[PDB]
Amino acid sequence: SLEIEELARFAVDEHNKKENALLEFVRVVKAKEQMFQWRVEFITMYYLTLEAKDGGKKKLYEAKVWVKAAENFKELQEFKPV
Amino acid sequence: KKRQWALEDFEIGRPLGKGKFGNVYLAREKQSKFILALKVLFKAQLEKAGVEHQLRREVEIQSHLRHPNILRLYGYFHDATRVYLILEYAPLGTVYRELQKLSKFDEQRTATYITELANALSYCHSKRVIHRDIKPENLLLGSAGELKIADFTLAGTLDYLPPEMIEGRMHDEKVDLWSLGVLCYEFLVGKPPFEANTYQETYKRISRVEFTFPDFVTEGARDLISRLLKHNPSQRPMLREVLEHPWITANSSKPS
Ligand SMILES: Nc1ncnc2c1ncn2[C@@H]1O[C@H](COP(=O)(O)OP(=O)(O)O)[C@@H](O)[C@H]1O
Ligand SMILES: Nc1ncnc2c1ncn2[C@@H]1O[C@H](COP(=O)(O)O)[C@@H](O)[C@H]1O
Ligand SMILES: [Mg+2]
Repeated sequence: SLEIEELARFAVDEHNKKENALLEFVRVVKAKEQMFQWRVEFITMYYLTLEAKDGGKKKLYEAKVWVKAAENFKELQEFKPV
Repeated sequence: KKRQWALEDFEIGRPLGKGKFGNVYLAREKQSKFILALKVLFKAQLEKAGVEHQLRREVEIQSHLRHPNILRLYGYFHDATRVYLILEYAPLGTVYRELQKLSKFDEQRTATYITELANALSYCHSKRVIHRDIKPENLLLGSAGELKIADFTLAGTLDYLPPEMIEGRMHDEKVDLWSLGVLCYEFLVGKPPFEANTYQETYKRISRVEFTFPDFVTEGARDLISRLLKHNPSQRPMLREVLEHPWITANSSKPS
């Protein structure tokens, strides 16, 4: 529940920047992680289902975020209405 | 047959390879003089990665698999610091190394590998075993060049994973059909189809099933790989439909 909730706040912010939007974060519904190997490295992805307000109306989104905790790295892969 | 195994049952020869958790050695059982491989795993490095749980499952599954295209686990024993796995020896090494050596495989060698893999996987699926992680480094070659599948929150290696896994959805045995598609392409081409300079790009290409073929890949091969690499798992062929695909029957060799 802690670092996750932050991650969600970060996903919403990155969406707002990429799409010129003004979504307001509400809460995390669900959250998963998986790790992948690529070449000689390892990357985690978080799968977050979040509620956020679009023009006042609460909606459900799924974000996928890359996280390499070691190098203080995070990056929005995708952000979609459910 | 044999009540129990011990290190004293084996003459040991050269190292065959260094794995993550110990080394693999050439070995020979003393009574029969049959040549085998002995894989030594250090318990400490197994704890230190909590792989132990998987080893248990590996050993128990691979114990009950009997297939010409799956590497036999004949038996096992342990001591204070080590686990020992008594394995079928694969003298011609990994497919990974052969592909590095040759760059890419002709249609006959590929189609043969794909037949052997599809037969192995069909048997597995019938035993409710899904591999989920077939890539060239987990495929070994027997004395007649026959393929042997070796290995039974880390999901896998990105380049080999299907859309349903990378996108965190539910998945089932159809994942191995995707893998077969990737492998067939990699065998023919020399690299997997979604390879990219970033993992971000690889992720996107897989999720959108965006790949193309070089111009030497034939119509038959393209037809098979394109059926295997379907976004929707439901639309991917059954393994028995791979085994009867026209490109497979025209090109595959029959077991020695
Ligand atoms: N049964 C075998 N016959 C021949 N060589 C083998 C056999 N098992 C493993 N090897 C060799 O030793 C290496 C050890 O790898 P592997 O057994 O997969 O260990 P890990 O998966 O822990 O890295 C392989 O890459 C291969 O070259
Ligand atoms: N550390 C270990 N790693 C793998 N297998 C083990 C280990 N210790 C015992 N085993 C055997 O692995 C199998 C799993 O337990 P079981 O089959 O219930 O006896 C058995 O053959 C065990 O005795
Ligand atoms: Mg391996």
